[PDB]
Amino acid sequence: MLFLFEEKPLEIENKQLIKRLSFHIEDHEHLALIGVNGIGKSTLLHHIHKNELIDTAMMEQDLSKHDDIDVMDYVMSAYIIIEGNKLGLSSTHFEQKIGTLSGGEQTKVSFLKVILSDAPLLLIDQPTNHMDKEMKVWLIKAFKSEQRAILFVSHDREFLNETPDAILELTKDGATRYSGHYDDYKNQKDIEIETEKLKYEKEQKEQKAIEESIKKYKEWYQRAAQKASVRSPYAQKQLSKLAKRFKSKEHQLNRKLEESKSDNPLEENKSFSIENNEFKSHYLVRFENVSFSYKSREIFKDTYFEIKRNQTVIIEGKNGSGKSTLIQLILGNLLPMSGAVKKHPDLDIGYFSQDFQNLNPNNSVLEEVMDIENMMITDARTILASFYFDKSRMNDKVRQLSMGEKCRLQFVKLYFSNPHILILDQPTNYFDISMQEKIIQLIQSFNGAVIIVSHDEIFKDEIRDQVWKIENCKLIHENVSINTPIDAESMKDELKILEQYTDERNKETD
Amino acid sequence: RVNVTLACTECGDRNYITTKNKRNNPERIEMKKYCPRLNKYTLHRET
Amino acid sequence: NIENGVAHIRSTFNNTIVTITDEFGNALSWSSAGALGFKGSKKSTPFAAQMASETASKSAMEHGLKTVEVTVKGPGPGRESAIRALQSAGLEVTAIRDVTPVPHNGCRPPKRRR
RNA sequence: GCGGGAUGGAGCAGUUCGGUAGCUCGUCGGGCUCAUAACCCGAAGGUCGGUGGUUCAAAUCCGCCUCCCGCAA
RNA sequence: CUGGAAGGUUAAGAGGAGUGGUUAGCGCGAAGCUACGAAUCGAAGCCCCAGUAAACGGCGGCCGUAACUAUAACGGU
RNA sequence: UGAUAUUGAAAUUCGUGGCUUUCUAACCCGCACCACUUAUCGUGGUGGGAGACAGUGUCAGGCGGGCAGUUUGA
Ligand SMILES: Nc1ncnc2c1ncn2[C@@H]1O[C@H](COP(=O)(O)OP(=O)(O)OP(=O)(O)O)[C@@H](O)[C@H]1O
Ligand SMILES: Nc1ncnc2c1ncn2[C@@H]1O[C@H](COP(=O)(O)OP(=O)(O)OP(=O)(O)O)[C@@H](O)[C@H]1O
Ligand SMILES: [Mg+2]
Ligand SMILES: [Mg+2]
Repeated sequence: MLFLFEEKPLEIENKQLIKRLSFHIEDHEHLALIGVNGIGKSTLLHHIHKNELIDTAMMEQDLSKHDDIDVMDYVMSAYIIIEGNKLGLSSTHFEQKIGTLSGGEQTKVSFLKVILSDAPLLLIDQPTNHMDKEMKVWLIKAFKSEQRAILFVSHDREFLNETPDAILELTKDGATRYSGHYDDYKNQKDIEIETEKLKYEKEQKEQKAIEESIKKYKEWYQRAAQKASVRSPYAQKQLSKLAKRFKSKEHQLNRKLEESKSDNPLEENKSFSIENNEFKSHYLVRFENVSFSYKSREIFKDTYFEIKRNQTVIIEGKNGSGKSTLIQLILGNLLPMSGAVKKHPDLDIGYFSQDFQNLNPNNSVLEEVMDIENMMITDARTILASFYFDKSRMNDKVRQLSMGEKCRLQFVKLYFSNPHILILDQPTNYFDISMQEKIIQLIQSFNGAVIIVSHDEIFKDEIRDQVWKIENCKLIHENVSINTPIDAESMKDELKILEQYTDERNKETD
Repeated sequence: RVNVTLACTECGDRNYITTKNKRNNPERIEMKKYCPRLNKYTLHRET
Repeated sequence: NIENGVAHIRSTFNNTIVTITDEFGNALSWSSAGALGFKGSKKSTPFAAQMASETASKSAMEHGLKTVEVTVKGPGPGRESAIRALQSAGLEVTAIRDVTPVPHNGCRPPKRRR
């Protein structure tokens, strides 16, 4: 028993999020904490760090407040120095700022500071945030190495299938502990959803049959009440006896309703859409021996790049290759070389950024979407709902929203920006398990061109049309069949199999 | 629209009981009122 | 470990199957056209019976069997290519047999298709 | 008089707690055929019965009205 | 009603990290005695799955269509 | 339907505790033979069968119009 959370209401700030929240965390146990976006998985982690007992680690998931602190003294925020030989992370260097790193190079300078902290319980956020397919196959081997207790937030159902020992599912009812991996949690959450709809389908069919018996007694009654003499005590008495028939099956109906009440409420299969402008030309953007450099780092030497009308491009590489800086050259970065990034003079662009430099902090939700040119208030508030902004989140500063929200807020600005191309940079990274499908259909039901930068394999596996790549300092293509030829010696090998005919088999008994 | 308790900030705790709308005042309310243990006007935070 | 098994080729008009045993019918390893993920009308053909007959042997090659004496069963388009897949992958056939079931007039057979 | 209705031409979801007008069939114009049906391609057609109210926002909620339906006048 | 390898949820009992009381000592708190008390373990049943009507029980609407009219063998939903 | 008492023995097994086996001395037989004995009761002896189960006490959970006591406005 490493830690008990005695039943108390959870709340980050003035607002209250949950009441009656309790759970325990053993020793030497890695415990996943999954839940919907905006429910409080990160506020609960702040609580145990600040207001709770035993010292902890608290690897955050934004690092935005501290963006000018020199790295190598952010790592030493707690305190000859065992860091050079701790480059298993492959962290670049410790002389930059910390708001100047890659998006996924600072999710392993905060994982470095968390492992070297020497505390009993490690409070970790997302940690597969922004990471590659190789740096994400490395810490799967790292979490299975330390005898400390971890309590992390993942919502990544490939990482969640090997690491955890139990799962803690926040609901706004409290935490419901499960055992096993994500697939053991998922099986039991399915059996639990059948019973509520079989139980709901069985109360509707029990209460409609009592309404129809009741309604039949009343057709008999008003037909009999006009035929009965008011001066007959026998015919009246049969009339009051018939009323008892329906008056007592109205009391059976009223004890089913005021006693048997549930709903199947999470049933709305709506979906989003965006409409392009039908470019009508061949090339969208182009590079002409472009080069770039970050004061010592030579990112791109002279390279070529092209995107034509109605294409889908998938850029690849690793952490630090230059994906999010190539997307910057397309809008504006003013190359140091000549380069001359050749762009069409009539382009609309829909930008989804890794860091939320699109969104204006210190700006309410309602008054940020309304910053566009000729947006009205009805069509703005009405599209703001259907993205799950429940008409009361209108007066919230963007600076104090969730991470899942405000990744959903720059999708509600894409709808009002009818583009020619969508430039999406890690679009399914901060989204929970249920919202990663509602925006994979959106990207596929867009009839324009898109440039996708993404690290999850099961999203960029069925949409692979064109795949560039950054190997040394230059982009490559998928029309480079220099890697693996098919080695056409089949000419020598599909000549033995040519002679087993369909009639040669008919003969030649064995 | 809730019920709120105004507790003294130095003389220690509850003196007054009021109401508030938590959509218009989501924070904790602040008002100077008479603490009768200090015999003096002080500041009262909502509990 | 083991030496001298027998290969049990089993080809039908959909799907061949090769299973290698010891000489006591002990099932060293099996494999077959549809396991490699061949869909119908490819599942059936002589190429796939020579994949399948060598994803087997090479995965019981590895028990040091090297001499097999095959027994064959079925009609099959892809029977015989599965015995140049075998003897290809280093196994040294001994001598073969066509053990197919033949009633000495037993039970009655299904209708025939129109 | 009481019950249930009205959502492109037909038949129907969606209303039950307001937030991007939907499904099958048919209609129209091309193709295929010696010709027709079937099949393939492309489009049209929506006051959510009428008329007012509530709301940042109404097919959804609130009154009034004319139709259709079933019992019973 | 019958039959289900497992998985979930559940009793008594087992277990005893912790929180209170008192006070030899020096507002802190050793033993002892005391008021309690969590994690884990723990069966039927129930959830869930298949079968059974000479078991209990149940056995539909609207629309268009034929060389008189009317009906509709035929069609849509 | 569980825990626990009556209630024991040896081993294998995986974690001093449990699981499962096997053994028999306890307990059980409306079971054969022999005495009491004129006896289809009972008690005692002897073989067999089963056996730490079952039956029995205490505590616990499910089911429970089979059966009770009642309520079912002005
Ligand atoms: N300073 C603040 N004042 C008031 N409310 C706040 C403040 N900061 C955050 N919140 C609120 O607290 C909630 C916390 O959501 P939280 O960020 O914990 O969700 P999450 O589990 O991180 O989801 P995701 O990881 O998908 O973003 C948000 O709804 C947000 O509105
Ligand atoms: N302002 C800057 N000054 C100096 N160097 C920078 C600056 N911004 C980025 N870099 C360097 O450029 C490299 C690539 O940054 P970039 O934003 O392309 O990362 P990325 O490829 O988007 O990473 P990820 O794919 O994980 O998001 C990094 O190694 C970083 O050190
Ligand atoms: Mg968060
Ligand atoms: Mg980046």
